[PDB]
Formats: sequence, C-alpha cells, structure tokens
Amino acid sequence: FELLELATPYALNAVSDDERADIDRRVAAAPSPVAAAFNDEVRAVRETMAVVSAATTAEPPAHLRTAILDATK
Amino acid sequence: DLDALLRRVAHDQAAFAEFYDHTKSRVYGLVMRVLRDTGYSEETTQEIYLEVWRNASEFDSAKGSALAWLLTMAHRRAVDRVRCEAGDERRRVTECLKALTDTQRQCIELAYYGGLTYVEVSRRLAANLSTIKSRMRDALRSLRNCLD
Repeated sequence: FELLELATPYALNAVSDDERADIDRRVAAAPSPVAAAFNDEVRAVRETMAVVSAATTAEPPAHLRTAILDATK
Repeated sequence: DLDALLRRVAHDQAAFAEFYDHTKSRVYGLVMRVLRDTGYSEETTQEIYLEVWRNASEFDSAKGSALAWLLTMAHRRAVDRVRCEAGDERRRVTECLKALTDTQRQCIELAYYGGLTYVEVSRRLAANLSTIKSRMRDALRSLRNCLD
C-alpha cells in the first residue's frame, strides 16, 4: 500500500539510483498480489508517457540513422 | 506491429531500420527536451538504439508495449545524463497536459522533463513526500483518463 505510492515516481525515473535499488529490493520481497499491483501501476504510467511523447516530437538529422544502423555490425 | 518489429531485432534484421524509422522523432524529441543540446542529444539517441539492439531479447510484450519499453529506457538515459553530469496526436496530448491543474502540470514538468526526483520536487515546492507522491499519481491518472 505504501509501496504502491512509489510506483508512479519509479515509472517516471523520478527516484535516485539509491532509492530505485531499494524499491526493486522491496517489490522483490513483496507478496505476489502486492508486486503485481505495483508493476501494473508502473506499466500504466510508462504507456501514458509513451503516448505523451507525441507532444515533444522532433526530427533527428539523417546522419544519425547512418551511424545507428551501422553500429549493428 | 511495433512489438513484432522489436521481436524481430533479436539476432539481426532490417526491422531495426524500420523500428528506428518509426520511433526516431519521438525518442530524439524527448532527449532534446531533457538535455537541450543537439550534440549530446544525438550521442544519447545512439546509445539508446544501441541498447535497443543489444537488450531487445529482454523485451516481453506481455509486460508492456515496445513503444513504452523504448521511451522508458530513453528517458532513463537522458535524465541520468542530467543528474550524473502526426501533429494531430501532438496537439491531442498537449490539450490533456494543458487540462491538468497547475500543481499537477508542475509535477510532471519538474520530475519528468526537469529530471528531478520526487524528493527534490518536495523540497523545491515546500511540500511533504506524501503530497508530491499523491500529486504525481493524480497528474498521471488525469492524463491516462484524458488520453482515453
């Protein structure tokens, strides 16, 4: 219940690396119903922000595509 | 289908090119927004798609969308950078962000775009941790609802 409060901040990457590791440590220990509620929360927030990304959109330079596709080799 | 594209990038595929082409403006735009530097935004975007390529086998569509998986890792990388150191969908989202209350818009502005932790937001706004956590939750609930 308290652990559920950290889901939204966690999903926004709005926790420190220290606290993130404490949260992971805590949902790792939590019972299955508690951990699922947390992860469902986290997921729902990530999806929302993935939709929200349409607002901050911006076109990258063509040269970046070249280097990105080439880095696979 | 974006989930199916990401499913095909782990070993190699020409779908990485298609996965990149369909998502690049949203990833680059987010990174630009957070870092506000063309040079480092380009380099960060490369790092992001290198991680896509390498860790694509970790992707599980039954845990979340490919889009969310990509943007979440992109945001994590951009925010880390700050701490350690078509148009219809655009305007649809902007209306929902504008429909949030001032406090609820401010929470997302500082935490998400500004890269502040919820603790750092509580200190800056002279509020309790309980209050900022509830407020971040409220802001995201209103967005989830408005966008549905």
